[PDB]
Amino acid sequence: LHLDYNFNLKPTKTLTTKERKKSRLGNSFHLMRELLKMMKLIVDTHVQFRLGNVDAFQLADGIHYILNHIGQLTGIYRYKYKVMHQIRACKDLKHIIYYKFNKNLGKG
Amino acid sequence: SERKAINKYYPPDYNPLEAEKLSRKMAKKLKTMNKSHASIRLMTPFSMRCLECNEYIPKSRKFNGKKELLKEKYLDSIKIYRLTISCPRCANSIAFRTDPGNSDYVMEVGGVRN
Amino acid sequence: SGDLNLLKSWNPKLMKNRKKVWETEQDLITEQQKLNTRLKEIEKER
Amino acid sequence: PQLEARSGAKAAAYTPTGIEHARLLPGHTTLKYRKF
Amino acid sequence: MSRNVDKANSVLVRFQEQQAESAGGYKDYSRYQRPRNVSKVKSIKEANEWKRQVSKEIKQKSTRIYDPSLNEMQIAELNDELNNLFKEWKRWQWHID
RNA sequence: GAAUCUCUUUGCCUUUUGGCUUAGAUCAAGUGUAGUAUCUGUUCUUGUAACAACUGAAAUGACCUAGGCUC
RNA sequence: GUAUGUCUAAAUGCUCUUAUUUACUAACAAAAU
RNA sequence: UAAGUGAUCUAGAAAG
Ligand SMILES: [Mg+2]
Repeated sequence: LHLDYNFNLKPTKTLTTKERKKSRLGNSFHLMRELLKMMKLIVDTHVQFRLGNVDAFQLADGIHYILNHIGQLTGIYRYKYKVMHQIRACKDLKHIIYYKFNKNLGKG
Repeated sequence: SERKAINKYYPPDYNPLEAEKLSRKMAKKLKTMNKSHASIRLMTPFSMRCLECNEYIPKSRKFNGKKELLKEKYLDSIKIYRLTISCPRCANSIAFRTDPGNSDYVMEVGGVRN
Repeated sequence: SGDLNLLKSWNPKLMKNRKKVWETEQDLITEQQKLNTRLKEIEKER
Repeated sequence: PQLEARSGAKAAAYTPTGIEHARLLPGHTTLKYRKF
Repeated sequence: MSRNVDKANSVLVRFQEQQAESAGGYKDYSRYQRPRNVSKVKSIKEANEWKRQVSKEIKQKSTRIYDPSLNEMQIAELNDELNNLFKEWKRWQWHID
């Protein structure tokens, strides 16, 4: 089971059944991995910003996207499905915030 | 790590075509894949007697057989197979063929149907 | 479950295989008929 | 067969594991009492 | 690719094996069939490995042929197989080095 | 009377059994359903003469303390 | 839910074939108008 | 002479 540096774990070969049995990590480890991935994503965005790659505004937007899209961006919810509540809350915030923020200004 | 795994990890340099070619090159050398009598799990439809030790293996009894392709097909473009079995008691190689003209099987120097 | 063989390709009693066989026969049979008639005609001529 | 009934249970003491069981977690530290 | 063999000979695994062979020199002489005609093997290590494999095979053959149903024909057949294996082993002990 | 051995009967003996569940379920089925995996052959691989030079290699063993000559 | 167990001394490149699969797994589930 | 305002559940992963 090889770890990407983005924390998305997945298998090298197709595992024989014994191997699979041995190597089913559970709800702890996966959760941890997810958390790490999230961290990387926020940290990655800041790194990008620091590097000339992306504007401050862009960085901010990226961060916002990450925080709202945790749900899509990376499976935490899979492993612990009360993160679903958090996701929902984030979505709600986005809905509220976006409507406040894009009043006279248009969709984008 | 989980049977429904979407994407298997590949190295950062994995020219898929090239990889395939390489595999092919190392398939003639390979032990398994370059052989006949590839394994299979099957229940026995015929319900027959093992000719050596007379062990009455009944219908639907499960075995780890060997399926092999018979080169001489039925008619033209519909294959037929030899399906090896062992008797439980004595280790005599029973087998049978699947001639699809009658929608049924044929015994092949293993046992007799009854 | 019961009869395993029913979930195998090689099993001829599987319906798909049977269908395939029928198709093969049907095509081949048709061809034979086409040729058979011709043969008959030839014989008649002779 | 080995599908088998039984004769007796057990109770043998080893070195403790030091595992953080969920139920074992603290809860109701305060014991109540009677009036007298 | 049920029953493990398929998995083993799945393309990815093969590729991995090839890579290993290329870099570091991990071969599995179990995995490939031993060649028929010796003297198409200039390296010594490879030859040694082959010899080892054949020895192992011979041992395996030996282990099974003393089974209790001695009158069965499989055992008899193996006796010839055993002989063949022995011959192969002998051949592998060629005198080039 | 005492020692022992052989047979029969009674007692003692596996005059027969180490779980539970919907008797565990079923003696039926164009199955459906989910998953997991890649293949066919055909081929590439100058002579003759004269002059200058050497007459001989390899194996292991016989001597001396890996090395040195002889057979 | 893709079972399992024993067993182990320390030729080179080449290309051509595809509108497919000798494909394998059945632990899973089983009805009519 | 007076209709027609608003109430909006959800939400996937493993093993079996
Ligand atoms: Mg279970």
